Amino acid sequence: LIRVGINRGGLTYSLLRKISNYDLVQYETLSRTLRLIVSDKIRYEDMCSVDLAIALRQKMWIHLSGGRMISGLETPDPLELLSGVVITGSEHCKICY
Amino acid sequence: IFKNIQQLYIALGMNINPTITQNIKDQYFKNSNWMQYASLIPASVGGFNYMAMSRCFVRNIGDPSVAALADIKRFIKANLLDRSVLYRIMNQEPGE
Amino acid sequence: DMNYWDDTDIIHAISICTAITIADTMSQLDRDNLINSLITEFLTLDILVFLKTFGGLLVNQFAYTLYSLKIEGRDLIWDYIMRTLRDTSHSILKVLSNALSHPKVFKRFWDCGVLNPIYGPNTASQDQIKLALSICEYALDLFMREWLNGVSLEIYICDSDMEVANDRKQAFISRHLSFVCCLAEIASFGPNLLNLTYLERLDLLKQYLELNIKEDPTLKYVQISGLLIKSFPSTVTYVRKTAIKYLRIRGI
Amino acid sequence: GTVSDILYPECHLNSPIVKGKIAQLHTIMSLPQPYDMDDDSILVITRQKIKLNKLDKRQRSIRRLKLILTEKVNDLGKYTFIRYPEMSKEMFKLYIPGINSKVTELLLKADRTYSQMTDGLRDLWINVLSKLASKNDGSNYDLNEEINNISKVHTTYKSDKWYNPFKTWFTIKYDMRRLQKARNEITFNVGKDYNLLEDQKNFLLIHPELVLILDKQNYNGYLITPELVLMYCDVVEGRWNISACAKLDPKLQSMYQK
Ligand SMILES: [Zn+2]
Repeated sequence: LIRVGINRGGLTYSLLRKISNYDLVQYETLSRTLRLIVSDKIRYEDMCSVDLAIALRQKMWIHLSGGRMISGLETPDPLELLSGVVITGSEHCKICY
Repeated sequence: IFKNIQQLYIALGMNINPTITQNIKDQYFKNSNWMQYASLIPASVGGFNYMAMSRCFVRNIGDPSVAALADIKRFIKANLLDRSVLYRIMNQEPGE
Repeated sequence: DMNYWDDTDIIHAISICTAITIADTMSQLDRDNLINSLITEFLTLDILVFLKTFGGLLVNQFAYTLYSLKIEGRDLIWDYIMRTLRDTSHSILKVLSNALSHPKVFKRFWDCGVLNPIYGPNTASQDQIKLALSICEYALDLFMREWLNGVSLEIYICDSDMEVANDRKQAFISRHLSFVCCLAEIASFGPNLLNLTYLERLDLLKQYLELNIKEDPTLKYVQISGLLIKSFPSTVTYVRKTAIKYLRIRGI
Repeated sequence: GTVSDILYPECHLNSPIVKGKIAQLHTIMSLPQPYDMDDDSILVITRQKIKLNKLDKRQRSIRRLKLILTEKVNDLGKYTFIRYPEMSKEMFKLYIPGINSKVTELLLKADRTYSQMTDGLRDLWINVLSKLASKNDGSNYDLNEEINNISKVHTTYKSDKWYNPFKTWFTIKYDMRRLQKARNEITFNVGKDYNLLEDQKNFLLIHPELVLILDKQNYNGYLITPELVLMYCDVVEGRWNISACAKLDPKLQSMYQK
């Protein structure tokens, strides 16, 4: 990028500042998130991850979506959906029963 | 997880990037459990953890957010994270 | 007087006085309270301390506006300051542009690296406002980095009258406290400072900072007591002239 | 030289290793020449450029380190320099305890932080395994060697044969990369561009163009290019990772010793 910009021009300090501050901005954003003050009115840990994703996307995209519905994205993850039973010892499947 | 923790410490204390100031460094080094949270929260919702637990079994996991929130729930059940971490993640500020 | 001074101290004094002169903070302090030949010091000052002091003065000038319009964080402060400086032209920009027009000053800032050859085709008398703006862009970031790395900032409060110097010092303390409140991202809940005097502003801001320190011992580990103030009975311009005359006497 | 804040030095080896560059480093600053080359044209060119005072800026910066070398090390003529391939046995295990006192504390902090979560990790994996394959009759998942080994990952990594060479090489690479990046970025005062570290047993000189290592117990010298620094560093890091991870996994414990 620097070589081609030297060859052609168009680069400026205020453009590469964004690249040079990237990691620091990431750390600052995480630190801003980590010291937030929250209440326990909503028990998010008792919800399904699909519902959590839907609620999070509704919250973070509010300045564009408003109250409208975003569809076609959420799918279940394998480790939460599945329940494996190893049948042995002449006993019926507990989930099937 | 161990290598992620080591790399976070290296990037925050022994790297040639001059933009990393001192307030960020000691804020992460002195606030309790902050390095653990940074290394353990999934990257899709803010953290630096890039390995989903279901990735150890399948290559395609679907969309990253659902896997990240399922992993956060599993962490809460295993006492690796507190519920307040989930609440903060749910109530973080949006971008533009 | 300055007989005990060494070369490094007099050079630092020259650079600090040049920074104080370029950005007319002294008249700003006076309104809070209700020289064409500039080449030789620019050829005989220290670039690093001058840029750091200039960034400090620039961010101190806009501190009250940054407090009134609730802006938090280094990135947003830099963005707003540069946007205001680019849109509404100042007189300090004109002074800096006139100073940088000289070929030797341009060569110095070119060899130091602030005037990057890549970022645009610029020579002596080619452009002035763009060069001043680039200098300001680098100075702001440099000062922010130094302040966050726990480096003290030192300025000179010079006036013939003692009480006037003390009042100027108090106004500067008030602006610096407001800037520290903005940089700590705790300025959203601050008390309103509209249509109010500087003494009560300082008292209220100090009380608010003390309360926040009481909440958490470190306010996100942001430095506070980095100000180092030296006061002289003579004026700033006289101090700069006196320092440069001793520098001439010692034969550089 | 270009100046920008986005230009970083290389962190890993991406180019080949050329004998000509090392031989030229030997012949620029006047030292005995250990290499014999199939085509020594670069040596002839460098010697003629030396004779006619036609060295480049970087070449002159490399050349003027000989003055520092003669000033510091008094008995310089009785050291023997060793070629690249022959010195790999000593470079692969290089320990300088004096210089690696900065990475040690960071890694200790990392070990402490990891150690404060092994119980949670064990419980997490136990829950996942019990939910994914539940057997009605016993099959207690706790007494699994793979799960039990979670609580000793940091201990196995730390108590490893390749830990100290890795620390030393990482420190060396960090210093050299810091100098190389210091070339590109904005600077206000010009000073020494090298880094000298003196020990009772080792002598280490780091320059953006070279690394010189002298051991005085047996009077041997090693002059290496920045490419060799990255090569040695990531080779030793790979050996460290392989050894630790093979030690942890029960299926590879034989491959550890092998
Ligand atoms: Zn069944």
